[PDB]
Amino acid sequence: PTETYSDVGGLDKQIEELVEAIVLPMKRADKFKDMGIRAPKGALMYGPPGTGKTLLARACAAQTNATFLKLAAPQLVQMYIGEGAKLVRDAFALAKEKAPTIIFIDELDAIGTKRFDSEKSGDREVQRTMLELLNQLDGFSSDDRVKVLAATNRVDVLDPALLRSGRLDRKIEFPLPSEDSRAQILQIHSRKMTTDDDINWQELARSTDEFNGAQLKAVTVEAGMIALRNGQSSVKHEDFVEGISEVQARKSKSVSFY
Amino acid sequence: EEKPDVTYSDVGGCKDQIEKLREVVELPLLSPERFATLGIDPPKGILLYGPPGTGKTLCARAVANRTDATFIRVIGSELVQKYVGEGARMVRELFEMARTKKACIIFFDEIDAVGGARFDDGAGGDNEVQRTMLELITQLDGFDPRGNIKVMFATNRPNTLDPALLRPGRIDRKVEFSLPDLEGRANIFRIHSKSMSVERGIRWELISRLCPNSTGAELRSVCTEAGMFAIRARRKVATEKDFLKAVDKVISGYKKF
Amino acid sequence: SARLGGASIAVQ
Amino acid sequence: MSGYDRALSIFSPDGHIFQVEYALEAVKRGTCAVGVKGKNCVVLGCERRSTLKLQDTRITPSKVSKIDSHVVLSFSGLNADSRILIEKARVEAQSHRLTLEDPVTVEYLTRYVAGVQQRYTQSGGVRPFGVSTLIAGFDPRDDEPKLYQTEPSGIYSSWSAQTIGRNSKTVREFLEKNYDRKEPPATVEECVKLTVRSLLEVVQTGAKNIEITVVKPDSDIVALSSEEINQYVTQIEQEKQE
Amino acid sequence: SIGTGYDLSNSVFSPDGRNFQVEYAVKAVENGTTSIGIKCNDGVVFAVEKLITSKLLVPQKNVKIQVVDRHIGCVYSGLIPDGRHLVNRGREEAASFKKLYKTPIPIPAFADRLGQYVQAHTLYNSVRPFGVSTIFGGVDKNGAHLYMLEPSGSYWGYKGAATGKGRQSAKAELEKLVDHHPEGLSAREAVKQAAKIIYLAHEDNKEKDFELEISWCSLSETNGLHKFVKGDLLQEAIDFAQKEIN
Amino acid sequence: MFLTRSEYDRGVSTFSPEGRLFQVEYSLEAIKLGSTAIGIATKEGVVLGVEKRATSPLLESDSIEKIVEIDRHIGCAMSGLTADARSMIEHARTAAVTHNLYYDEDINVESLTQSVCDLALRFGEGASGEERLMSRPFGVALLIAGHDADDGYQLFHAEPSGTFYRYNAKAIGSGSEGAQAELLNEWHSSLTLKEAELLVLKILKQVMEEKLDENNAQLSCITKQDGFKIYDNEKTAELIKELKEKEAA
Amino acid sequence: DPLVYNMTSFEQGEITFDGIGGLTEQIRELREVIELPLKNPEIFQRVGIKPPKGVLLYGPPGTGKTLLAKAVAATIGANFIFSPASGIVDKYIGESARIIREMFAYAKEHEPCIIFMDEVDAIGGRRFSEGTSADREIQRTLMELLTQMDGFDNLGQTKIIMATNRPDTLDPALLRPGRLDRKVEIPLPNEAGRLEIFKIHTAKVKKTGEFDFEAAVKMSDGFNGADIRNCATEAGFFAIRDDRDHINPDDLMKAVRKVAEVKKLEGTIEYQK
Amino acid sequence: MFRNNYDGDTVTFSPTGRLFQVEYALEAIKQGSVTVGLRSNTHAVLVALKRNADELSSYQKKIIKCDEHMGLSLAGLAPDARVLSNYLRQQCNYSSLVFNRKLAVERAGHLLCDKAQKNTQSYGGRPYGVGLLIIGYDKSGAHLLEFQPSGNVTELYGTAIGARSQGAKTYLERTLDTFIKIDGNPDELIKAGVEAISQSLRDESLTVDNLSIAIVGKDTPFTIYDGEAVAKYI
Ligand SMILES: Nc1ncnc2c1ncn2[C@@H]1O[C@H](COP(=O)(O)OP(=O)(O)O)[C@@H](O)[C@H]1O
Ligand SMILES: Nc1ncnc2c1ncn2[C@@H]1O[C@H](COP(=O)(O)OP(=O)(O)O)[C@@H](O)[C@H]1O
Ligand SMILES: Nc1ncnc2c1ncn2[C@@H]1O[C@H](COP(=O)(O)OP(=O)(O)O)[C@@H](O)[C@H]1O
Repeated sequence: PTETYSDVGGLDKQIEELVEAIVLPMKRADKFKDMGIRAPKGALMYGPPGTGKTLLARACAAQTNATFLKLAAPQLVQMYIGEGAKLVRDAFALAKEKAPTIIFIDELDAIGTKRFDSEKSGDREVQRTMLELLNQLDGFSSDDRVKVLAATNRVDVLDPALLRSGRLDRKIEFPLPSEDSRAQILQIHSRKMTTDDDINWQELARSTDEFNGAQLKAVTVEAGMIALRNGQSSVKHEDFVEGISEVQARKSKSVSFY
Repeated sequence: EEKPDVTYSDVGGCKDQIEKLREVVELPLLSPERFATLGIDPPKGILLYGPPGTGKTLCARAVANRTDATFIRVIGSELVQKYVGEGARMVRELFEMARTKKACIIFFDEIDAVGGARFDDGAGGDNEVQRTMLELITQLDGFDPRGNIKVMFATNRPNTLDPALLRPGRIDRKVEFSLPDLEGRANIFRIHSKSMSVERGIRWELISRLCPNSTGAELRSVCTEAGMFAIRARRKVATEKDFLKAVDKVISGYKKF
Repeated sequence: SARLGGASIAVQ
Repeated sequence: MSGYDRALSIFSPDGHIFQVEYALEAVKRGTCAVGVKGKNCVVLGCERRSTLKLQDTRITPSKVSKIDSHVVLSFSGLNADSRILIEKARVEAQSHRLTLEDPVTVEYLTRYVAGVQQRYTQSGGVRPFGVSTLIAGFDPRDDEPKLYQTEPSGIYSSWSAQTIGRNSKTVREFLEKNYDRKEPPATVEECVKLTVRSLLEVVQTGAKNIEITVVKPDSDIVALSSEEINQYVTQIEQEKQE
Repeated sequence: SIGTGYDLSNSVFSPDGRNFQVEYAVKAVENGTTSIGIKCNDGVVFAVEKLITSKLLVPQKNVKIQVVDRHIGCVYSGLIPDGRHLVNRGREEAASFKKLYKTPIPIPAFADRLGQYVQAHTLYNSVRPFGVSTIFGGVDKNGAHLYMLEPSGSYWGYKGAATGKGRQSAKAELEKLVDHHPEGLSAREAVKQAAKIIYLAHEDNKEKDFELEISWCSLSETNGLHKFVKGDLLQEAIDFAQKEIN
Repeated sequence: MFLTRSEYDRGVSTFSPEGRLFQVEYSLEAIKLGSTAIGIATKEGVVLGVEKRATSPLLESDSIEKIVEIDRHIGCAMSGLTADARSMIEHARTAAVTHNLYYDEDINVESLTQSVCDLALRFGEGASGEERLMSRPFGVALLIAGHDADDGYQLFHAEPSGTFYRYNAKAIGSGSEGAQAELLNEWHSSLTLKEAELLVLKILKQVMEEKLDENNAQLSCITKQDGFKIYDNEKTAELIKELKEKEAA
Repeated sequence: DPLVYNMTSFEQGEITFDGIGGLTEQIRELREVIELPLKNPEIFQRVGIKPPKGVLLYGPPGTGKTLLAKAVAATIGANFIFSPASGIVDKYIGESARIIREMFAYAKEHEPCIIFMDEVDAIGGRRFSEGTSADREIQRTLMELLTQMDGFDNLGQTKIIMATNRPDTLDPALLRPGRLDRKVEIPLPNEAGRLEIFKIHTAKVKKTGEFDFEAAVKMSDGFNGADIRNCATEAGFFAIRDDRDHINPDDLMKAVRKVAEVKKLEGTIEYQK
Repeated sequence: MFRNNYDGDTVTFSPTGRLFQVEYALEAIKQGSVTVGLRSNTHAVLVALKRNADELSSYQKKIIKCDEHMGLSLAGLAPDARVLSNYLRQQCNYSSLVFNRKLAVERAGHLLCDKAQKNTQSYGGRPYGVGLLIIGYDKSGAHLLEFQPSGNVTELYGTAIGARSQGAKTYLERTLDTFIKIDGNPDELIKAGVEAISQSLRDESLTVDNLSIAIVGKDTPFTIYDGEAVAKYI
């Protein structure tokens, strides 16, 4: 969908900072390309799951429109593979016809193998194919509004190939939110369902503890249902209380002395 | 396909999930008006999991007979991972069967080696395993939100499966199953060893006291070994102590590993 | 085919 | 580990406590023993695992172990731990006799030495007593026979006969067959031929290995002579003729 | 000391020579309330943001300040109770001084005590450091002083101070103020100059309201003793500082 | 997380990662693993009852004791383990005599268990500020019972967790729930001692692993007249004798 | 294998020595040794030398050694290959090591041609008596390398250079001269050595102001040899963000001050001799 | 999800600053039941409902004497209350034979706040996991304070804790300037301080025994209205 830039909270700080690193890939080649100075060719970055990084990724494409096809390394894992590794290398000259469209790879590289040795299985064809698709590429400051990239789970575990860290190292840990943020996020996920307004998330905003962004989507999608679990068209808003703990269910069984 | 013929009375056990699996099988099917005033068609599609043979199969089977529901028997790795050409070609024909069909459900099993692990880019690899996997993912969101069809999957181990395809909107829920307490252990002798030559007036909880953490389908063997001793006597009919002699053989006689 | 299975590998 | 409640403290999810069931799982590796009370007598027995004919026969540290004229103790398994319980029991005997001006019972004794172990498994910086014991003998001026068995968990439970240690389950089924709460053996020699006969399954006819006492009214305590034993070892075997 | 590491337990020098079990603490106080310490030219003054976390709280009922024997003002930050602990040691030892040497307590030798009791909770393995950042400033025949407190014991002598979630914000003014006043202000006027801080520092947390409290100690106004301030004084201030920031 | 318990069980005094601390609950289970007990409220007296686990035919089962007096007018049963229970008895009855010395009257029963259920919290923290005495908690669900003036015929249910409730009837053992149901729909408010003694045996013939007689259960009574005592076998072999005709059909 | 037939990317391309600073003597210590056999080999036969075979570097990372590892390509015009000491291992034992024989021969079939090898500490262990079930595999993978450069198989007219950030831990049997006949350390240079490196970026992009270095570089006692290319672009990175597309010496200061403490929070880890 | 360390003991800070075990203590009391109250300028109240095991059983005792000019309730663990209570009686007793200028309410919090501190830094020991409610009276009049295991004692008008509490405090926040303006009418604030407890629960019958109250004022000594004398106050 064409959801807004934000859709996430009031994180103007990162996004209004971030794409400043992408204006030059987007445009500004008049003196930039007359200065010829460095150009991050795909702002690959990080932050473990829980975040709206896909949303920050995709919502940034709200300004730089991009067709909905974004295929990852689990497409690159088959029998006698390499035709998939052919696909990736052709992927950009394909798109380089005329498109600011930019896809978004996703890498959990050693999420299948171990890492007892730091000398690691930096995956076969990505580590190879990522080079040519990055080394021999420019954006022309028009019809290349952004640069294709990816992201990963944790920036400790990689075998940085040539130019894997030479230029393309623009990267931030998304700072997990706070109570002033949080209560306005869960507001979003109830914009389609209304309830008894007797207790705001601002009332909840002190009650949160150790809640990352994604799993908060698992709050009102149930707690909106936990109300109509008892078929009240008027949605109550204390079902959050006994549903939020359903993240792990608490094994709550007849508290003896407590 | 159109009748499993297995009831709530067939099931003892914990039993409680079934009223939760009594959620999405009905209101999308019968009455969203209970929730039309707030977020219509609010459920979209769910999943099951549990350790082996804890009725995870039998549970959904317990309700397909209800609602005049009509499910499938081409399941898991058995009949589509082994004899294989264009698996999705059946799936296109499947939805072609199912495109207008009503009161029917998809469900299948065995999905550890099917679409659970993506081969980790090893073990020789397979592509048709994925394409027919994705070919569903194409057919998945065709009309299900506004439509009426349901979706149910099963695993011995959910987190052993693939979490990659779990893009919500495509997926809602995975419910758990474990062993029951004694009462779930209680009402199953009332069916399992029912169908046997046994004496009446027999208390069937002391055995439940004396078979802690354990699933159900082995009790069928406990029954199978229960009715073994009037035999051994050349006697006729089952006592209760016969269980006790049998329970000695099979729990502490099995925990050794 | 014209072959069967046989292999060896490290573990870690 | 001064304090520290290492794993003795840590209960199990099943409920048990590991190091205790471990203990008497270790006890069975040691020499067996046995006790019987008949009409008027009480009898005990042990073994000596086979040495090379060097295990010093004269002053061996044995299994029966007196307390007074009217009480003894036999045990099983570990030995260095046995020697202190034997001490801090008879200590209390000489004490109990003093500050109460009259000797011990046995229902006073087993309570102590079965209660002591509980403190050596419900305290800190302590290992249990990897041992199991039994008590035997009369109360003062009373014909009644009593023996009490006790084990490291701290429970004491009376009996009429019982065996501890190695291959007891190969034995006690023999005794429940013969011995019965119906009717005792008449007198001394009756219990013994019954007593000894029960051992023989784990005995390889080592009459030297096995050592016996009895207990009688008026505290007529005694241990018996290998000849007196061996001439039971044979005539009982003379009865094998079938 | 990232995992399979050293930060977890105390008194284990991480290989760059650090106790990463400590520097987690200073984030704790950094995740707490704000407070300050100022050197008048004749004494001291303190402040704090009391934090309405609800409507059911009572002004002038639940302070965030304690006090030394007669003079030495002392504040808290971050965690209160751990602060409240050693302040019981504050009033304690100074009496051992007074009974013995027959006088009140000087402030430098005071930190010589309180700057070790906390240090002597750093060096063992079976304890925790005080998760605070304390301040105490007072007066004596040699004049006045101010001392900030860090859990590792790195106490120095400041003329202005800060803590909480509003440090770089607040302390900037304290630097941007003093250069315009090398004189060193007297007591009553530095008050409103400081309340300017808190109604500016709270800009972070505009979800809520709050209130504050004030200290007071000087030669010309208390004989150099500690107290609070009430009536028109601070009320003339809170509106003043609120007036001149819009 | 993956392991909420196993990664936090070894810390004896450690609260869980979800609030309810562990080694108490590990200590609250084994009461079932032992052997049941039962007792009932009544205004003309009180009854208690147990099994005894006749393991082998050698154990003179009059010797086992899941039951014992505290004083003349108080009696306690036991469950689970028993080596760890003598110590509370040897402390419990000490209070009654002491209460009958410093105050010289007879002691209440509600003024007793508070000084028993506190004792089993010395591990970790202490009761009246004192540090500690013993490593680990110890699991025996007890069943005190006793007449008094202010309230009359009472019982409580001890628990090593430090809790206790004035049940009017309560069981123990793995068969507790399997019978406590059966009592809930049977306990009236105006019963007699005897029919209760006839009642209780209904459960033991019901719950038990083997056919019962004198040497598989025993009982103990209460009266304001006699105080506390027990019932010998032949008496037990008579309430069971004329039990049957009530179940002739 | 075809993988040896993939690495070779820029075997010639000249990025010469004028684009470097700080190292005017190391290169004097290195232009000496390499080119001369490959320029005028009879000198070592004029004089009677067993010629060298093997060099390496050491010093902390992000410092400019890899540039030097390629800057020699510009002088020669001759061949070159790039390769790590990491992407060698795999499951099938020996397959990692067989490659080593595959490649030195591949040098011999076309030269003048030489080798580079990064991060050799992975193949840089002391052969342990005790081991795991598998870590000895790299040790047997190693010693092929230990062999082939000086083994029974004679060799000439090819060269290897390696590099680490951890000179220690190495099998001394490698460090036998003859396997490599001179060492060198590349440090973080002095301010002036840090100063040519500063201006080369200005030498390309549109400068506007006067020098204004000596006090800027007064802060330059902290940096590495490679954070400044970031710094150089970082000035114009936001000089322009005010849509001011003609740079200044006004704006880098906000950058060069900034980088130091964001670098500080995870910097100065170790130095490795 | 995944395990954390740093919880194994009550001594390690988190990487952030939390004492992760401490919060798990405070977990229990929201997992536990509720015991609430409020303040008048001349009176002040405790109130809390009960639980049980079955119908055969009585209910838990939840509100405990400590003197005439003070009393308290609890919500959480039962033992830790007695520790503090059996401790707390002593100081309000100690002042009554040494100074006999009776103990005030606020300093009681200021010394038992310091109790928990001492038992939340050392090793060998454990934190008293309760958040309790308390009242008092003095020359300063009546008061009302709150407890946490942190040591954060706070003086207040009213407060709720326990599960299903938010609506009731929320009712109180909505209803603030009314119940406290009174004086000499204890039996009407409670009538608001009961329907307060009618916020979120089931209670589908006569809550006669499920519930208990005490109160004090300028004249009223601490006494616990329990039994069917409470039934009128429903
Ligand atoms: N800060 C946030 N605000 C709103 N939604 C969020 C936030 N963080 C995560 N989400 C939810 O998580 C999903 C996006 O996560 P994504 O960026 O894809 O993380 P990942 O790539 O690890 O899956 C969306 O469903 C979104 O609603
Ligand atoms: N409560 C119960 N009622 C009836 N049958 C049960 C119950 N619990 C378990 N079972 C048994 O468990 C088995 C379930 O098998 P199934 O779920 O197909 O295996 P899997 O879980 O490995 O797919 C059946 O054979 C059934 O008899
Ligand atoms: N002396 C130097 N001159 C120019 N650039 C340098 C110098 N030292 C380091 N760099 C910068 O470092 C990067 C790579 O240097 P490299 O040789 O790989 O050092 P390292 O091997 O320590 O990373 C290049 O982007 C380059 O601009």
